[PDB]
Amino acid sequence: GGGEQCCTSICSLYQLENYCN
Amino acid sequence: FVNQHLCGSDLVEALYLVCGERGFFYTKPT
Repeated sequence: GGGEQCCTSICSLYQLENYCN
Repeated sequence: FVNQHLCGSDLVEALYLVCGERGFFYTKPT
């Protein structure tokens, strides 16, 4: 799809929390 | 959580469910 980060790899709700705020 | 693989729309769905009210931000999707 383009610049992905949690697709081919695997992050957690934390890395997802780094996108908020 | 358990195993999960988001790639764009599904990634924002996890960003809209993780932030909730704290806020939320993102550039361009897939």
